[PDB]
Amino acid sequence: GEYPTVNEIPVGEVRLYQIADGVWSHIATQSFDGAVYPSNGLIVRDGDELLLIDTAWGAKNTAALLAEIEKQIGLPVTRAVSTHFHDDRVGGVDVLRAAGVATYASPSTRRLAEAEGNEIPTHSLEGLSSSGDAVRFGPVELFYPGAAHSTDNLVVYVPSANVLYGGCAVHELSSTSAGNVADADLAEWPTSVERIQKHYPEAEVVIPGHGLPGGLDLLQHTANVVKAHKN
Ligand SMILES: C[C@H](Oc1ccc(CN)cc1)c1cccc2c(-c3ccc(CS(C)(=O)=O)c(F)c3)c(C(=O)O)[nH]c12
Ligand SMILES: [Zn+2]
Ligand SMILES: [Zn+2]
Repeated sequence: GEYPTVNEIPVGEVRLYQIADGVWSHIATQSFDGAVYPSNGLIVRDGDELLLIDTAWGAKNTAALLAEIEKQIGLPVTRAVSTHFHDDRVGGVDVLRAAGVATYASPSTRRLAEAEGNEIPTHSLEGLSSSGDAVRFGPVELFYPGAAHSTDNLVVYVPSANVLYGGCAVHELSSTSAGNVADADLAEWPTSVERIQKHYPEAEVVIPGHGLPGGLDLLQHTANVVKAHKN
């Protein structure tokens, strides 16, 4: 019942965590440049179907995610959104697409994924190209806060439950560093976080791209660690 960590997640298996009624996170682990990392995604019930947010970081992890969803929830995943272009968000899109899931991302994410050699979601999400933009997608709202962890990062809000999924633009409270910042805009990131804070002041659960969910404090903490990283 505690939030899963790598010490309970061998690379290749996936765990789900119930966040609220009809909202789960998914947690998987992956190795990258010789270190092991956890990463989160989201599952949101969409009537008798499910909307998936982000892959489980890899083809085999994403196959394991689909099997875990079938075991624990038993409703079909019909659509998936990837919230930026890195492999913890799109790696596994080919698995999803061969399992009949329609895969979506912003045009910016699709272009960056293609240029990087990462898997490419099929469908483009328009209406998200300017910071502050929001669109509805099934039971969620997608929001583009501006450049942060990456120039294309999206956040996801579940209005029925006041769940804010920040993705990799939001870090967990225990973080001491701003993660992998190679594609980040450290100067713009606090402004983008401020936009999230202004847009979703009633969020009750905030889920980072990696690590433990918490409350709204994750947003200010993220701004703090980014500003200190920059400096
Ligand atoms: C999936 C991502 O791939 C790449 C990212 C950039 C590039 C540049 N061409 C190439 C590959 C990736 C690969 C490996 C690690 C990461 C991390 C990361 C790193 C450290 C922490 C602990 S912390 C906040 O306390 O420092 C953390 F939570 C997350 C993140 C993220 O920050 O989103 N992305 C990661
Ligand atoms: Zn990333
Ligand atoms: Zn990440």
